[PDB]
Amino acid sequence: FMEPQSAADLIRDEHPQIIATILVHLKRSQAADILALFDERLRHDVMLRIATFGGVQPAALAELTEVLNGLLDGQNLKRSKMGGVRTAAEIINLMKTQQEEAVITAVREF
Amino acid sequence: DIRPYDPNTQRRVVRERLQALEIINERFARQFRMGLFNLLRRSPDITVGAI
Repeated sequence: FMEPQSAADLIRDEHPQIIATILVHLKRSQAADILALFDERLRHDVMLRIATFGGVQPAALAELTEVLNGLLDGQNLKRSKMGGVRTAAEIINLMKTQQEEAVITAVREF
Repeated sequence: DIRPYDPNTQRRVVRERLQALEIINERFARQFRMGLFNLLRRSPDITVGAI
């Protein structure tokens, strides 16, 4: 239930086998989003480890879950859909003809 | 060796190494790294400069 980059950086500071186990236990779409943000070496190592995953002990699973719970932060109401790009376009449409000329200029510039 | 005195001049005082202060700085760096990661939701990198 978290943002891909935050979870990626969170599990990045872990052993690659632990990363692979978590990604297997995570959602497929979320794991794919997380793996796309990893470096090539770490991504290759994780893909190799997932291809040879043999199961984890229940005690190790419980300890991993407890550690992940401890590492949690104030994730309540994580992220927020307010606006962007589309709102910028709406604001540009509400700005003068000369102002939208300046807009074409700066946007091409960036 | 003999030099003229200037009231607007001052010298240094050798070296005053504080290993305990450096250890405290490293511990504070660890704690602050944890706190900043908790706050900004991103992993920071804190390097302790020379005292």
